[PDB]
Amino acid sequence: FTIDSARGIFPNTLAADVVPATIARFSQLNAEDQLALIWFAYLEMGKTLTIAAPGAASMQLAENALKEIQAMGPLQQTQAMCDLANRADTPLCRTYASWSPNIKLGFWYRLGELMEQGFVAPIPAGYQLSANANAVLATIQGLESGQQITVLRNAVVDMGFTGKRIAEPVVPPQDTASRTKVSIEGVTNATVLNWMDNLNANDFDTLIELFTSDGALQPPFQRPIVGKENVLRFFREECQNLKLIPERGVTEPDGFTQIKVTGKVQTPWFGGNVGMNIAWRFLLNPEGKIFFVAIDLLASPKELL
Ligand SMILES: CC1=C(/C=C/C(C)=C/C=C/C(C)=C/C=C/C=C(C)/C=C/C=C(C)/C=C/C2=C(C)C(=O)CCC2(C)C)C(C)(C)CCC1
Ligand SMILES: N[C@@H](Cc1c[nH]c[nH+]1)C(=O)O
Ligand SMILES: [Cl-]
Repeated sequence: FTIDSARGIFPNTLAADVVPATIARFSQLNAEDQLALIWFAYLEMGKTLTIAAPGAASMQLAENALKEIQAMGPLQQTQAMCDLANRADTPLCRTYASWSPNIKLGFWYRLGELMEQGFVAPIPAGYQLSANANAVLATIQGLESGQQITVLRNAVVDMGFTGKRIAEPVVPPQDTASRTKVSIEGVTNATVLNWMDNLNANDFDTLIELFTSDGALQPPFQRPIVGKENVLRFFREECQNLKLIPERGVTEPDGFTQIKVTGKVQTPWFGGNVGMNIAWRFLLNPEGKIFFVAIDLLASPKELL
């Protein structure tokens, strides 16, 4: 067993690989087309999906960069936003690259508000997308909401130029007395239940003790994150205030055990308004420690167990 071979457990699991496909197509576009396409997607999605305000700490961390753009003339504002999309080497692009996903998302949330209000240079009136860009937007608009928000997040994360790391403060774990316990049809495995419950409580120090020293976590469409230091950093930087709603699973006992669970996850960016269809694929060692866990965004609800 290696981490890279563990990636192959439960090969029937059909991931929503239209998400990375669509990001690859998006990545080819002209920068002005990239910005305009996301503006159109975001405006249309906002007719039915309510996005949460960025956290106060996040907005403080992004404040100096946002102020710099706000002080620019309109041509320079457009150029700064194009620099980010083009992954140009500029001071702003390097600052942006140092930020956690949530800080990048909050930065663009604020620019979108300012563009709507007309205080930052908007997408030009009457703007027409390129041939390739129109088709990329059509693909996004045909996706389930959970896939759409994953495309937007990955587009945002990929901008800027790459190192110092800036992230939001780590919230205290949920008080013991108020914590929920999940139930999973077919799965009583204590490691899997404790995984779900500790993540739901933001209890990352308890969560990390479930792993082997060489264990890995593979987020959707990302390479495995290997070892307790890197996995705990990922938890603290990117995994706060999720709600995991596992539904059902299957347990296949080497003394190792493979377990697959399907259900839904909510991000604090959308709360109950977007339920992403998710699989968890666990490979546990004989002592019950996590050697490998993958989290997959599923192609459709038809992929739930
Ligand atoms: C750019 C841009 C603009 C603004 C864009 C904005 C503002 C977009 C905002 C998008 C947002 C806010 C998206 C949020 C997505 C969040 C997601 C998709 C979260 C998924 C999390 C998952 C699936 C976690 C699962 C996990 C589980 C379950 C585990 O068990 C272990 C941990 C982990 C793996 C993490 C404007 C309009 C100005 C136009 C110009 C360009
Ligand atoms: N950073 C943690 C590491 C840890 C080990 N187990 C749980 N957490 C600590 O200071 O203790
Ligand atoms: Cl999130």
